[PDB]
Amino acid sequence: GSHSMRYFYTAMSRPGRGEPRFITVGYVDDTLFVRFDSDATSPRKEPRAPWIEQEGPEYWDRETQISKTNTQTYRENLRTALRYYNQSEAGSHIIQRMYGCDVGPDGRLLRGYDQDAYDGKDYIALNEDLSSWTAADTAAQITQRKWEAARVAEQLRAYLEGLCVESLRRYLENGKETLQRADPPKTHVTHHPISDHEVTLRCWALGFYPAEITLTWQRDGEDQTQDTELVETRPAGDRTFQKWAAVVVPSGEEQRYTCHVQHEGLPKPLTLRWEP
Amino acid sequence: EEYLQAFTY
Amino acid sequence: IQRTPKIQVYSRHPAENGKSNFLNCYVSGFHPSDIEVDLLKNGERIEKVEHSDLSFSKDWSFYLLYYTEFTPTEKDEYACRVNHVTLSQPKIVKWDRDM
Repeated sequence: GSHSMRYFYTAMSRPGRGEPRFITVGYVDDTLFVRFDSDATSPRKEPRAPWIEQEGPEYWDRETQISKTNTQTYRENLRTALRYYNQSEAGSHIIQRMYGCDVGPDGRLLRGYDQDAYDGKDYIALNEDLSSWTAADTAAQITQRKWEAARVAEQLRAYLEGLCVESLRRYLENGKETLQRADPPKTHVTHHPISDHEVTLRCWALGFYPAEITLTWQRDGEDQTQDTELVETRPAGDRTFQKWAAVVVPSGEEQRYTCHVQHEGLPKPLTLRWEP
Repeated sequence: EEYLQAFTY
Repeated sequence: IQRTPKIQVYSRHPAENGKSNFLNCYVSGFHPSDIEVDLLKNGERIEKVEHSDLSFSKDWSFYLLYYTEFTPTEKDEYACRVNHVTLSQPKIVKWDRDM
C-alpha cells in the first residue's frame, strides 16, 4: 500500500514554570515509533515500536542530538514569534510543526510536508513543489524572507527526497509484519429502541488498522449523511481503532437501512443490515 | 529519521 | 483561538461482566494542549491511569488517550472527567458499553 512518515513537534511556553517544553513524536502511518520529551528525566529519543529497536547506538545518539538542538531552536522560535506579534511575555504560547513524506507502493516519494503553526493558526508551510513557502501573515513573511535567503527549502527538499524516503523504506521492511499488515474491521449492527416508534441502528467497526475507514448508512440505497451520527475514529490501545455510525429509524423500517463499510483491509466494501 | 533544520524564525 | 475537547469513554474490547478489559478516555480536537483527565470508578478517581504521548491531527488540534485496566460489572459505574481552559467546570462523561 501507500505509506507516510511524520514527525510532530510541540513547543509550549509556560512563563513562571521553566523553559518551554519540547516534545517530538514520530509516526509511520498510524504507528508511533519514537518520542522525545524535554521534560524527561534524561531527555533522549526513545523507541516506541519493536522494529525501531534494531537501529544501532549511533542512530539513537544522532536522533537524540537533533531533538536536543531542536529544543533550543524552538525556544528561540517562541521568543521570536512573541516579538513578531507584539505579544507580552506573560502568556503561554505553542508552536507546532509537522513534516515528512508520503510514498507509494513502489517506495517512491508521493509528496513531502513541512508546516508550522503558531497558537494553532497556520504560520509557514513548504509548498508541494518543495521549493517555495506560504506565509500566513506579515509575521510569517519575515521568516519566509529569512528562509529564502538561507535556502532552507533546498535543504528540506534534499531531506524529503532522500533520507525521509530512504529511512521510511527501511522502517517498512523492518516492521513489515505490522506496518504492512492491514487489519480489517470486525463489524456488527446493534438495535436500540429509543421509544415506541423510533429505534437506533448502530453500525460498529472494531479492531481495524490503519485508522482510515468509511462507515455510511443508506436508506433505500440513498446516503443518509445528514441523519447519521458518526463518532470520531478512536484508538483501542492495542494499535487498532474503532468507529461507529448511528441512524434513528422508524419502527418496522429497519430493513430499508444498510450499513456500508470501506477499509483497506477489505477486498470489497461490506454491506450490513440489522439481523433480528 | 529526522534531519536538523537549524534555521530559526 | 481555543478549541474544546471532544470526549469519548469506551472499552478496548467488547464489555463482558467479570472479564478484565481496558477503560479508555479519548480526548481530541482541543487547543491549547493542557488538559486534565480522570477516569472514575463509582465517582472516585482511579489511581495510576496512564496516557499516550501528546500529538495532534492535521488540523493542529491535540489528542490523548487515557487508559486503565478494569473488570466491568453490572453495578459498577465508570466515567471520564475532563477539564480544559475552554470549560468552566469539569465535564463528566459516563461509560456506556453501547457507545
